Amino acid sequence: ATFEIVNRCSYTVWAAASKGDAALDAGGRQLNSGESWTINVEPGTNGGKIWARTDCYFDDSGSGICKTGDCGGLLRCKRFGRPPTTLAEFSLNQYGKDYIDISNIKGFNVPMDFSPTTRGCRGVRCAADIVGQCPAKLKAPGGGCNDACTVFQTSEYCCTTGKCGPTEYSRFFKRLCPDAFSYVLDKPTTVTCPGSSNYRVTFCPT
Repeated sequence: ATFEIVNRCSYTVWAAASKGDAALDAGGRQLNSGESWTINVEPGTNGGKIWARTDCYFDDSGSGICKTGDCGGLLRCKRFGRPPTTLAEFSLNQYGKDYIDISNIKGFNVPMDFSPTTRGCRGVRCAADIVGQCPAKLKAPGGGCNDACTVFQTSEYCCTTGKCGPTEYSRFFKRLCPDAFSYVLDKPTTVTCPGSSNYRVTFCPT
């Protein structure tokens, strides 16, 4: 499947794509304002994520630091990024279907649209100003709005026992972005697309 990743933000982002134990494609790249990066993702990929990282510094070996979404100090991510990170999540070719969603379970850093570029399903978006509205205790100094699990490390926020409910903090994410997952057991906002669809992830879509 092909994913086009577009930075419509006014600032540079460093896109990342990983399935947790491996890069997808090159695994990350700098995207200046307006730049588009097309990647290929192996059919059958399960548990892929795309995200943006902000305020990164990398040397010539691709080693450095980002203020949001840092994946162990690498330009080319192999692992998932440190919250807060708005996440585009997908599982491809799962019994003939693709499943996509946007999640705020690991917080929010950059607004995002995640849309098929082929026919037969609709996209999802979280484009509200979550950072500006972020509750004080969730605000990350680096930029971004952390989820409550990351900040407080309770069973309730992290849904560790597999039983948990919505919280004041999850409801904030949900009020601003109803189409994104706000906590682990949120009612699914997963969209089902045809197997082998193609997609575009747009940072700062509006």
